[PDB]
Amino acid sequence: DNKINIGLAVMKILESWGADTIYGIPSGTLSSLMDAMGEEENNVKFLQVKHEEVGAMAAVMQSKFGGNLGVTVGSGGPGASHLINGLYDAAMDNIPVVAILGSRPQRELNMDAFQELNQNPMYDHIAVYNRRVAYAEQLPKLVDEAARMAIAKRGVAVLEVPGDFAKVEIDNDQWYSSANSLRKYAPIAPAAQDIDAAVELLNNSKRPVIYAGIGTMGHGPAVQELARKIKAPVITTGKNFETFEWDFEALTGSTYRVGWKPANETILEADTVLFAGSNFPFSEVEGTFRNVDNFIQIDIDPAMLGKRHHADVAILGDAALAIDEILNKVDAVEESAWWTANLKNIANWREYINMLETKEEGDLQFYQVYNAINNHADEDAIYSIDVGNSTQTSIRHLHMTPKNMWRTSPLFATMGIAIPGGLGAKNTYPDRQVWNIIGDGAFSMTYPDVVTNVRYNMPVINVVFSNTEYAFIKNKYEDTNKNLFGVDFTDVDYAKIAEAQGAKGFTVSRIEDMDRVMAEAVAANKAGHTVVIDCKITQDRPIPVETLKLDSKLYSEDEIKAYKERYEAANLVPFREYLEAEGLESKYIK
Amino acid sequence: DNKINIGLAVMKILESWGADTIYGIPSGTLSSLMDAMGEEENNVKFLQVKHEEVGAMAAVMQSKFGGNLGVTVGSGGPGASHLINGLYDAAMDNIPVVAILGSRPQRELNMDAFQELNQNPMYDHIAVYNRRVAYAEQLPKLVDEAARMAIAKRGVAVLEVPGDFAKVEIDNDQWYSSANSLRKYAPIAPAAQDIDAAVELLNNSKRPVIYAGIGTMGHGPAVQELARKIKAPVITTGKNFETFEWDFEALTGSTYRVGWKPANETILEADTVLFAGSNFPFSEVEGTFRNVDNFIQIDIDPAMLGKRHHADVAILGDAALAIDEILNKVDAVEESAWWTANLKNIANWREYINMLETKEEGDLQFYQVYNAINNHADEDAIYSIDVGNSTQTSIRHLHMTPKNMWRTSPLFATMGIAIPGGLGAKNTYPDRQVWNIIGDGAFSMTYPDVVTNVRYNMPVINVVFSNTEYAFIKNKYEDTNKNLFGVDFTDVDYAKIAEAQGAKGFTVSRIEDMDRVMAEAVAANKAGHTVVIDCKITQDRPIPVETLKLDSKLYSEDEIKAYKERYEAANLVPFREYLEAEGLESKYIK
Amino acid sequence: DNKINIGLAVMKILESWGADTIYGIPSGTLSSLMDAMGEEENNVKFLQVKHEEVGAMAAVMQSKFGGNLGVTVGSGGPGASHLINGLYDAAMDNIPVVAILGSRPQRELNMDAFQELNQNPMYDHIAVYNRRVAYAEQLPKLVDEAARMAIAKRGVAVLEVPGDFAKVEIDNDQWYSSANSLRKYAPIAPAAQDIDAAVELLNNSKRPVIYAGIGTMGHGPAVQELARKIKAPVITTGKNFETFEWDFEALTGSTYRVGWKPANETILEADTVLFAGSNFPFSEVEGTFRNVDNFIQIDIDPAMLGKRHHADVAILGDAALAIDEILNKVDAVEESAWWTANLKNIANWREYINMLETKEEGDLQFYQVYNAINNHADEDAIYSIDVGNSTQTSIRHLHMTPKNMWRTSPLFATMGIAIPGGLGAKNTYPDRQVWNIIGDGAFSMTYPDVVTNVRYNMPVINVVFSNTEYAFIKNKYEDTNKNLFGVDFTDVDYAKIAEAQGAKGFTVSRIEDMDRVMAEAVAANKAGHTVVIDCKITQDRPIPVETLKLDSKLYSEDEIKAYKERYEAANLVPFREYLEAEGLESKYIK
Ligand SMILES: Cc1cc2nc3c(=O)[nH]c(=O)nc-3n(C[C@H](O)[C@H](O)[C@H](O)COP(=O)(O)OP(=O)(O)OC[C@H]3O[C@@H](n4cnc5c(N)ncnc54)[C@H](O)[C@@H]3O)c2cc1C
Ligand SMILES: Cc1cc2nc3c(=O)[nH]c(=O)nc-3n(C[C@H](O)[C@H](O)[C@H](O)COP(=O)(O)OP(=O)(O)OC[C@H]3O[C@@H](n4cnc5c(N)ncnc54)[C@H](O)[C@@H]3O)c2cc1C
Ligand SMILES: Cc1cc2nc3c(=O)[nH]c(=O)nc-3n(C[C@H](O)[C@H](O)[C@H](O)COP(=O)(O)OP(=O)(O)OC[C@H]3O[C@@H](n4cnc5c(N)ncnc54)[C@H](O)[C@@H]3O)c2cc1C
Repeated sequence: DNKINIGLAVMKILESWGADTIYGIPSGTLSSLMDAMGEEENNVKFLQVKHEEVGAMAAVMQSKFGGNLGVTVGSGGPGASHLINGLYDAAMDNIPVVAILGSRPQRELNMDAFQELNQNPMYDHIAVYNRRVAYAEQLPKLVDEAARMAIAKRGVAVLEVPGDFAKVEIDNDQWYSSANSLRKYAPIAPAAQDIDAAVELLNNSKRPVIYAGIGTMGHGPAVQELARKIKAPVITTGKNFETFEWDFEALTGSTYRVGWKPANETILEADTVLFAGSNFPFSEVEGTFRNVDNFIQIDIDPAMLGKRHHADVAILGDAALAIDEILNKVDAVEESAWWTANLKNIANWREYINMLETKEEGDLQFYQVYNAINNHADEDAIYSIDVGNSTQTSIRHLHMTPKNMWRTSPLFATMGIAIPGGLGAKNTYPDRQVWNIIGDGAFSMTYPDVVTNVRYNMPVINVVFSNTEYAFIKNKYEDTNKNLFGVDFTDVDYAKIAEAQGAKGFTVSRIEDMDRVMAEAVAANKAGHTVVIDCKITQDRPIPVETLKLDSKLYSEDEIKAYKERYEAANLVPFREYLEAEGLESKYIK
Repeated sequence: DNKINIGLAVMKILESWGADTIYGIPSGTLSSLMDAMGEEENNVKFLQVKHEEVGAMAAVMQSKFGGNLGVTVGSGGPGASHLINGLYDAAMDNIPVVAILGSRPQRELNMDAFQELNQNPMYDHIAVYNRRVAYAEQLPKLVDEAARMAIAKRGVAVLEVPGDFAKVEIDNDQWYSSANSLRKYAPIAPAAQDIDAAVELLNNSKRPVIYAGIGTMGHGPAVQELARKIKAPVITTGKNFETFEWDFEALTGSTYRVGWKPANETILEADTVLFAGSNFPFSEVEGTFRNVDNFIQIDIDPAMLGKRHHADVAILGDAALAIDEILNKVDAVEESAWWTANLKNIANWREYINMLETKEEGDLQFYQVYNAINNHADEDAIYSIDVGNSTQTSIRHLHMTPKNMWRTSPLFATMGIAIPGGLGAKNTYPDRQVWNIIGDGAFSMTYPDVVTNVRYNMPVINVVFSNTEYAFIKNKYEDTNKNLFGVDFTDVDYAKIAEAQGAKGFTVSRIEDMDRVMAEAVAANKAGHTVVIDCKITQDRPIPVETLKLDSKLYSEDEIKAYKERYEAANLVPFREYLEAEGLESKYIK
Repeated sequence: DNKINIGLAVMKILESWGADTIYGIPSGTLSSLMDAMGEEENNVKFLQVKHEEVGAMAAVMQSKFGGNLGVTVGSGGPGASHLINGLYDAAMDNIPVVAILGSRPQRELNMDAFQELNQNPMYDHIAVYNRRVAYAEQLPKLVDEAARMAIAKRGVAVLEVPGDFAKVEIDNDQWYSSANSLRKYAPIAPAAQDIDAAVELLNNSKRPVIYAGIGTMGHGPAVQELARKIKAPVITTGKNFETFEWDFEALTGSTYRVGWKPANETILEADTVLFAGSNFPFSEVEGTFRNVDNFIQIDIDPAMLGKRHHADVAILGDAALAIDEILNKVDAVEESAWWTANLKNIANWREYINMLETKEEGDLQFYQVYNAINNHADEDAIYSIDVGNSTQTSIRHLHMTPKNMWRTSPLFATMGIAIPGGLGAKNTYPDRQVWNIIGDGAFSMTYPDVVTNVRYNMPVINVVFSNTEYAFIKNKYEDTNKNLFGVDFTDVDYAKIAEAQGAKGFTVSRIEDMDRVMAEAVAANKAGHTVVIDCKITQDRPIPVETLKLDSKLYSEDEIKAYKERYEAANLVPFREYLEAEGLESKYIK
């Protein structure tokens, strides 16, 4: 032992917690810390972005993709405030992340000096830890605690660090890392009494349905086995599609807008719901469970029990263990009209989606772009999805399995999350295929950072949907609005921009050219190039499954006619028809 | 009278306050308000940007450039948080602006619904008004008050508006605008007792100096007349250069880094300072006034009196009236060694700058880019300046007069302020030449919005300094840092990007090509095109005037030699030599 | 089913969560809610206090004493802000509590009306839930969630409720309680690998010590058995004395100021520390563990592992199970010089304390007041302790066992916590003896609420130490201050005030009268009277065990002489003497 630079102690602590990547932009108020990076064999690396928000989002998405604890830095003032969208996303998603806000040196604090201000209020509302380092010697301790807190509290830990502190020297025995003491609780078994109560309700239900959220991640096979055992269809959430085999016979999709027709119809006809590992945000406001008779919930967070609906049975514990216990105790069901009707309803929907995906010629639609992705993507591909309409609808098309990872900004829903997501993913899995699926609006908020993928040799495939409008937005106007006004724009050449950035650009606007273009894009990505595919698509909007104008007892002949014509849905059949075909009756229609 | 839509009443109120331009991006949580724009002959227009932060900054810069009250909108959640850098800039600069945060409809509040959250904490720390509208019927009243407050309190007024409120209808007599009652205080005359005290100190001073901040805006001729009357050199601030004729004989420039050599030397040799209309932030931390004997301050804000230094004389009132009263009462001074020495020191500095600006051939440096701007710019050109080193140094080169306007993000110093500044300026003065001077780092945070200038036919000239690094940052490292690490990057083709966006791009890397390129760029701008001049410059750093290694009694022969060699400053002469040449002695050197 | 008043639904929800007591003061902005209390057989009762802070503290202390979830209300504005000290105490102690802030009716919000303001910022920093109800119909849901959150997050849940909402009527099926779904994790078993690592270190230690915090509550017998098995002395925290039998042979007390001499000496001579269920706040700043060689920590909160000191062994899990596993695996130790030395050191300290407690005549000191309490208190008495010096020192005197409960405001340390503590305790255990031990300063901040105990027939015994000064404060001055100034005051007749309030008052100032007075006070309390014993004590300060001036190798003969004389500690013997008597040597002295 002897003496050590404070900045270096900080880097040693970060490395001990596995936080080997710092995202951000170099600046005077952060230079002392960054100067310590490297040296004494430290392996903490710096990934420089073009906009600090991309750095924050990348640090966060890194964890969402199963990577190490991310660290993002923002220079005093504007750099720090630029981290906001990334930090809010992490806070709402409960993702651990350490944010270091640089600051003018201690002597300048409170003097109303240049770019000097109190940054403590900035993130106090969303952070699990938010402190302004009071003196140099305690910086190591606070960085260590920030990492410990970010992880233990599953959130944003923020430290404001005067720029002169990291230069200070201390005795090597005046700092330590608590990373070695990191402990996490292993899956906890559920109460038998609660499992038994659930089993009884499921055994006696005439129309059971499993509604699985990410709490079931890693246990899709078990959930599918249970679905088959008791003949209960499966509904998933917009965040949990990868948990199931895309072609599972009883997968109805998700409910509400970013969902499928089957799930939306199933939930309104269901009797008993097994709500496993979910905190579905549309539950109350969209009346998702308005027709259900019994509600069983499984969750590891007591705060979630009975939150989205009254729970007749509450099971506290790991969804895996709970599903396993339920699967083992429930009675097998050989035949079920409810199940048969649902399987046909799902098949009908798949026929529709397949027809759209496999068109041979004409103006390119996003349906065929997704078709090309399915035909060229690796089986373990990673998908970083932005928040637009054309991108969220990817869950209706991508043929995923648990070998894939699909992540976005699902609750805060910040636009521009795709590119940073790709950075975090590629940083964690350098030899894995990474796709960033982005709408033009979201791309326009972050494309300058495409150069970051180029510069750091982290090749990704950017699929950009261009249609001179914010689809989702403009698409909703036609409903909640009796007008429209402003929502379109010129046609920027994204392929050319990509080339100017050192990336490879492609442009496609026809269905018959899509396969070849995707093939070339993928081959280029395998040659180590970051690619941008500018997909000039139509103004077509994904069919609104939250408002299915198909049942003749819910809508007029004219409405159904127009609905079918607009969405090329002539062959879609209302669920009630399939129910009646199996001898059942709708529980709410008529 | 009769009934009126709430959204329309809001637009009528905004129009009454002169807020005829709303900046932002359309979204579901803002559609009801936007739907009212237009109709019933309302003249409020919407300017759609690519990133909400540019919308916020543009709304703010609009006022900085003397335009109308700006309004910026951000969709619930991410759109709202994206406004942060623009709002913090306005708060610190005390610029009025109205920010409308969209929100999920009332019924969804507190339900933990999609993209639903409490946004009241977001800007509470910096806003002068920050309220969440409680019910539809009071929205008009609160928008009216927000405008009234933004203006009266010179700051950010924030309203969080549930998206269902603007759809509601009310009686026409249930709303009103207080814009008609808008009143502002006219310039207030200073206390004679304080003016007399100032005059006495100035009359008896052997080395007077006028330090003028933007409080003197509009009164540069008077300040120059006073300087000549009592033979007191003039020091200005980084925000106040346009107030003086660039070639005024006694203009020493500004102190500290973004300044000139003369001013930095003058302030350390001065006896009496007339601090007029300034809140210079480096005052205390850089010891700006450490050698002054007496300090006289003029300001209209009592909170500023005696803030930056003990004031021997404090004058509360308009700087114009105060300067006029002082000018009238002070004794004329015919000859002054102090004045003569300063004039020679200034001339010496101007010789140096002129030599750099007029080089004929070689690798392009930012000096020659500014030279070309001076040779082609209109006399009333508007300059929107970003915060980098190469851009802030523009005050050493631009030949401005009060006919020009030069604005930036001077205190919060957010990068990317230039492009939005150009939007706000061009929106206010459509027939006026507007220049956005940007460094590559700042450009990279905002270039996607170049398309906004194109789309709305608001032609501006973007001058981009590219050198694969953050100069300012990397430039300081060589001093405060004994290392460096990460601060460079690849070379993106900004001209090509501009073309892809519908703008005209130019690339220049040689001094001998600069004039022609600038000529073509300007002609293109006069043809209605937004232009981007990608200036590939050297790694040269502007000479550090905060650390002048020229006086042989302050630095070694080797240091001076190296300093002169690195900054091509062989001919720069330390101020002490000019003082001694006039029979004076340094008051602090030796 | 049918229709139900919203206020009543709220009361039904509170009752379902076990929150049957609301503390506060009636007001217009809370009347609609309170009007629902009772009726339809609801059993939620209202306990009216004189100052809202006492209501908040009582609601919080109710849970600290093992009672039901407390609810405290504060009228819009001043009533709400008056809750602050109680809420901050709960936040820092991680105690669940629901705080309802009344508010002017919805129509008045944002109108700058009378006593109308945005109260969301008020507690945002400390709350685990903080929302302003947006409309009447969701009030029930939010009250239900606030209770769920307060409990699950172990903290303060705050709701701002417009006064017109509770009057609204809704369908009975439009509300529900999630109380039925309340689930908590049962004690979790620790990792065998970590237990084994701990056992190895304990087996090989020459000077083991158990440092037990409240995490060990309910397992004192096991901790004592382990201490005896491996011959490891026990150190407790200021919050955990009741966990041990007061006369346990190896109890050394607590470290730092509110502690005993033995513990303070033991920790500095210890080699291996078993830090069980503690988050001792003085750890780092007082260098508590500066001389220890190995540190083993047991805690159920990952955020605490390695927080107060580097942990050589970290055990995540219930302290009970961990202590049981360690006890079972460790090797028994028959003899130990370390143990013998500690037992003698403890005995020496007990001789000193006993001598002070048993004086027969003279001016009353707090020592003899505690002696009288020990001689008249029930074996299961409850102690509500305030934060002054004379009250915190109660841990050196009270002869407690796990049958007792001792609670205070230990971390935030708000003065005046005693009386509200007594209210919460008596409300929970009506047939149990409750003592409020208060210093004059703290009593002076809350004595008007003595009438609350009288009014609600919740008889408690208030023991007040009066000495015309803030002891603790003035006591520290003589050290950290080279002066004093202001810290004393007149002599108010607290007994007379008590009588004026309907309570029974007693006054005592002599040791020979203490027993009889305490006897009469207790008998009066058993007659259903709230009592106030005004104990006029000396200016004597409890001996400073954080600075033991007894060892001749650490302090001068004169210092020791003066120290012994001032604190009547002639017979106290420095621990080093006992160590050397057993053949051991100090590891840090000399
Ligand atoms: C523009 C946009 C549109 C969208 N549209 C839709 C839509 O139409 N439909 C839709 O469904 N989604 C949609 N989403 C996504 C949606 O907003 C939600 O984020 C998502 O549905 C939440 O999914 P979840 O319940 O799986 O997980 P979360 O909300 O993350 O909740 C997961 C739950 O699992 C629990 N849990 C975690 N681990 C375990 C474990 N081991 N055992 C048990 N429980 C555990 C947690 O405590 C938590 O309660 C959209 C998103 C965007 C951005
Ligand atoms: C990267 C960067 C570097 C910079 N470097 C420098 C540098 O080296 N040197 C430098 O000087 N600046 C520099 N600046 C700008 C600097 O930070 C300050 O913003 C600027 O100097 C403040 O100038 P000011 O005093 O004129 O005005 P302000 O700070 O705006 O203060 C103006 C004052 O005038 C008063 N006032 C207003 N109206 C009137 C009136 N009618 N009568 C009287 N008083 C009135 C106000 O109350 C106020 O006190 C830099 C900025 C950036 C972004
Ligand atoms: C004026 C004043 C003076 C004071 N002076 C002193 C003093 O000199 N000395 C002193 O010691 N105190 C003193 N105190 C009290 C002191 O401030 C602390 O509040 C107290 O010491 C904290 O005690 P603790 O560690 O037992 O519990 P806490 O700080 O409450 O921490 C308890 C820990 O136990 C863990 N835990 C909980 N349940 C379990 C479980 N089942 N299994 C495992 N772990 C669990 C928790 O996660 C937590 O980390 C004073 C207080 C006041 C007001």
